Amino acid sequence: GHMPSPSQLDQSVLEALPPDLREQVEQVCAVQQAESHGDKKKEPVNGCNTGILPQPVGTVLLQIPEPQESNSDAGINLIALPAFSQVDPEVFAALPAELQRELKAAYDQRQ
Amino acid sequence: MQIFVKTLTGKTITLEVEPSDTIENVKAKIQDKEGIPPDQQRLIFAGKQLEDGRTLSDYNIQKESTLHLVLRLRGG
Repeated sequence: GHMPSPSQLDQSVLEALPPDLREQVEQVCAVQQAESHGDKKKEPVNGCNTGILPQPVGTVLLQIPEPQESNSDAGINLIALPAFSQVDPEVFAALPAELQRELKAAYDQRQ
Repeated sequence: MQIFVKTLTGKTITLEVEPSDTIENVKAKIQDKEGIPPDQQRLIFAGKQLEDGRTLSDYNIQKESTLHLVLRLRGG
């Protein structure tokens, strides 16, 4: 109970090579091959991975627009006051409308 | 005596006081525990904000009693 490999199902199968092969022959990988040497390697992943660095499109079939904001560190220009990330809902229900309105000011002042 | 000061973040910061403790000095003890300047804290009890010049006794706050602490909700 077996079957032979295909030889015609698509152009890569007709050519009996993926385009990835001829591209790897044209350029083996990124410049990182010059580094992470260690006399031997189990896999090339501790190196240039015999390729180029992946992106999310190679993992999920979608697209993403260019970024329009930055997050170089999460603890600069922060709220630095009790706001939406940490104000407790039972305490907020107990807490008078006077500060509920002033606290909506503090939420608007977020970054 | 001690009182409980529930912060906006749901954390009870218990502190030791007298009924005659002024709100300014209570805010100063909050600064000692939470690190918020007293000029930049707001304090509520039973659905009203307090003022600095008053005391726990002015509000009939006694021992083992609960307050709210909020930052002033002003940048400085």
